[PDB]
Amino acid sequence: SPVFQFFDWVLRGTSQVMFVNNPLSGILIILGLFIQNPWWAISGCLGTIMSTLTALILSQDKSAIAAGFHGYNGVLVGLLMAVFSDKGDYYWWLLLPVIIMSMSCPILSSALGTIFSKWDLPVFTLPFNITVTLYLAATGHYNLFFPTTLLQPASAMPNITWSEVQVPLLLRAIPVGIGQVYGCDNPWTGGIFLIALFISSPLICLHAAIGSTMGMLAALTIATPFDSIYFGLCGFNSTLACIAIGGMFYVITWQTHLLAIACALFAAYLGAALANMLSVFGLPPCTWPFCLSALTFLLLTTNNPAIYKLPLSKVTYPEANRIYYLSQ
Amino acid sequence: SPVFQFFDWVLRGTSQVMFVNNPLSGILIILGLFIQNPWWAISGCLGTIMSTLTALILSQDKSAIAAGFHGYNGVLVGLLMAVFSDKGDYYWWLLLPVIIMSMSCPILSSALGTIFSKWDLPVFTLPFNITVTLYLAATGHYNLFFPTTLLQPASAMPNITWSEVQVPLLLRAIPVGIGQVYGCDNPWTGGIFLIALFISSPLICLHAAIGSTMGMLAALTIATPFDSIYFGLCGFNSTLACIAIGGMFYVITWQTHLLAIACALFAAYLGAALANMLSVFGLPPCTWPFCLSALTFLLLTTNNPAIYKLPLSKVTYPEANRIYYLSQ
Amino acid sequence: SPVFQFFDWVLRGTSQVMFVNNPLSGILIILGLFIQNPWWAISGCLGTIMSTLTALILSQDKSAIAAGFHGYNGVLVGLLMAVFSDKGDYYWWLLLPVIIMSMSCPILSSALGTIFSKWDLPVFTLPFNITVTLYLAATGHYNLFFPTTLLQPASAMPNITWSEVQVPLLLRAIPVGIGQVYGCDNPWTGGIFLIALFISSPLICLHAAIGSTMGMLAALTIATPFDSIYFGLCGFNSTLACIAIGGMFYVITWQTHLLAIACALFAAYLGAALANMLSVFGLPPCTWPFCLSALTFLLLTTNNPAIYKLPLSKVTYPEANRIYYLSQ
Repeated sequence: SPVFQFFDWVLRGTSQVMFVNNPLSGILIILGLFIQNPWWAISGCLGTIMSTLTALILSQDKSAIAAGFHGYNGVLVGLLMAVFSDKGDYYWWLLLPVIIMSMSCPILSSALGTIFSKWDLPVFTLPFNITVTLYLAATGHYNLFFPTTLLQPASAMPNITWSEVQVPLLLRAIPVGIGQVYGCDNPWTGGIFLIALFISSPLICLHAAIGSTMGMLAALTIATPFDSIYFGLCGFNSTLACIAIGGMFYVITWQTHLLAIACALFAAYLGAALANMLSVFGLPPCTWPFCLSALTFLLLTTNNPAIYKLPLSKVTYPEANRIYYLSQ
Repeated sequence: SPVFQFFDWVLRGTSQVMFVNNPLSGILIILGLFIQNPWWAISGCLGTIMSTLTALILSQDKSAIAAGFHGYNGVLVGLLMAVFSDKGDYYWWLLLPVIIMSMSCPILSSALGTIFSKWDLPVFTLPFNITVTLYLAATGHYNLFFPTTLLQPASAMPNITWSEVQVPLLLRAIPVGIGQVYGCDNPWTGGIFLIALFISSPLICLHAAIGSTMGMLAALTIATPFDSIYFGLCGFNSTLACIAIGGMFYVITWQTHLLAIACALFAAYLGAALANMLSVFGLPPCTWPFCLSALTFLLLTTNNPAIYKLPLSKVTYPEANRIYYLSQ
Repeated sequence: SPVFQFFDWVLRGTSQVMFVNNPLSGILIILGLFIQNPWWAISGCLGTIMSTLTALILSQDKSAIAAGFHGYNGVLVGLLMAVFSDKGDYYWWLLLPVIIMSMSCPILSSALGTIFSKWDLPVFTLPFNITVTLYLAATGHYNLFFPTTLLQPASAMPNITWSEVQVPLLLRAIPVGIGQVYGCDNPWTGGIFLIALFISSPLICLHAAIGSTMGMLAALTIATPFDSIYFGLCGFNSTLACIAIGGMFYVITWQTHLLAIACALFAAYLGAALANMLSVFGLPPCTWPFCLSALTFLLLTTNNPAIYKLPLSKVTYPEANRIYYLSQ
């Protein structure tokens, strides 16, 4: 039936943000981001629905819509306009942009995939980055209709007291850093997202955990204030980068594992850089470090046979990737 | 004769900003932008002349110079350095940059057309965007020689009173929005530009009008202050985008018409975004939304046979485009 | 022996910033940038060593490592994090970023060279630009560990008194402008760099000198404060651009010489633009004008047989380039 098929597609899109396609994973992600905030859940689901509908009415590929490729850029757009909204919870007018902006996610996801299909790169999260970045710039904090939260560049040195670092909270920055991948800051939401990852592929779960760890460690190395680390804002780019490079696209080996750790570190440092830069505009580093770091590590060409990049046409969860590559 | 041929080329370049090649259209555009301000007219004509001369002395293609492709990026550069000049009218020293910057328009119009000819995209207005953006950044408002007008990021919520919206002025935002492509804010100038468009191809005129309408409507939807709408600053990117997508490059159908309306809306929202972003640097959104939106809609690939993208080698006014496509 | 071969590679990398491969040139550059500041010398040498080691352990091409292609992006990264460091000389902890950031130079130098090898363009200094730009954004002036110098956008008109211009200092802006490629402001360092260039190829030395001259002249034309000109900050992009376009990649003719002068002027104006832009973020224009201008002049396509672009696989010092081209 068309309705159940479409809802399967939107569930797969919800799960696809973290490289997993299973529908049960989508249900778990949706449940977690309902646990965090039901308003963000409604906005993100509306974004996914409208993005998939646009991909349908734009005659996009049906084998890519059915895999959630055209819906994972809508859930994030909805969620992150429900996050950066100063108007508070249940500002229903905000759903009107959530539709319109989501409708532009497929177009970008097509256009950039005509610039990137020549080098066989995925359009990781760039539709979301472009769309929500232009939304938050167009509206801004000083807007009558859809004001956004005020992000302001640092104007003084942080007062970091290293004797008060909460190591339990520092460890909990891992689940929340994975939770923050959807913009959710609730450790239960991060744990449910991690269960959703583990159900599909354990390698993705492990790489997300170590990506959060690398992000928090990088934030510690560059003297990031502890509140941002505890909140999980320093990890989600690293989690996604570690998932993407380590196993999903590169076949999983120890050399690819080290490359994924390096990509997580590069994505964390670039996340700090882009947070400090875009804070001048009042913008967040919404998955930009991920796109830049994952693309600069996928474009990497090495004479090492162990670092092998799979064709996008034959990419699946890392275990199936390695089985396919060993079968050749 | 070389002189009359060169003046025909500069007239075609003046007209080509709005996708029209006729020389009579160029004369009408020049007359309109003399009606607005003769100083801007002199600067823009100097820019066109110097850009075409540079394209001649750089051994550029003579079938593209003769079509005004190397002159439409000089008229805008001259006009928009005569617009963003705090020194006032008839500051003759300003002509010295107007030459130099214009001389860099062909080079970009070649260089970018080596990066874009692989995907068969036109270098829409990027020479102008890069050149005048680096000019206004290099000089800035605080410069002894060629100071520019002060564009400053918003620091408080607008005091918009919706009972005082002047619907006649809101409608007049369409002709002035069309005339603002060249920087002119005079409704008579916009009307003359619209006559110039209509003489060549009625579809371009209709798409420019509905592009201005979409720009003003988008500005209303995102609570843009009414002065900017009345001035026509919220439409010109939308007008150009609607001209480009709807008929000029995509063959004209109802699906392409809807896509052109969507591109106008996307260009308006991206224009607000880029105005809010570049205002930090003190820069205007000088045709950047057009380039980004038109390129992201031309790169769009759909399985719909009605949305057909013509090769650039066989692109002309939309009526001839459709006749050629139906003849196949 | 591996040790002497590796040190030869790092010397060639040190020299390769200015397009010269000789090891004696590398020794002279290192001596000059020890004369300027030994701390910057230590940081830059550490950057070169770590970048070459990373290129070795990433299975990069050994015919490119042996030519210093993977080391010239590390010397600059080390030098320019030792320059933009508010902590003062001999802050040994700064060596820890100098390693990590340098290790990311090869990856970019590979990734961008997969995007640019399709148009046969070199990755000029983009690894350095991206890496140090994200370092200086991530840390910034307000950082507890590795604070950077405060670059702040202009907030008032300069008080330039044209009767006090020191023409001897204005001329000395040429050697110091050449020496500022590596960050050194000492005229003796610039002279030693110029000797190092002249030993390898006189055309590179001449083009560097006239590039500094074009940079200082452009700075004079756009009313740049005299302190920046004397310091040599307005020339190094122009010197490098004149070296690259005039002889190194384009075969050396009078038309290519004029094109190199034009590229130096464009790089100087773009350097002012990018200094004014990136100063909002607190960032310097660290070789960005060079990459943008050299790439937009290499992508230039002309019907002039004298303006000929050599394949990167057969590029050497300009004299050998012309001999090869005449031999055909």
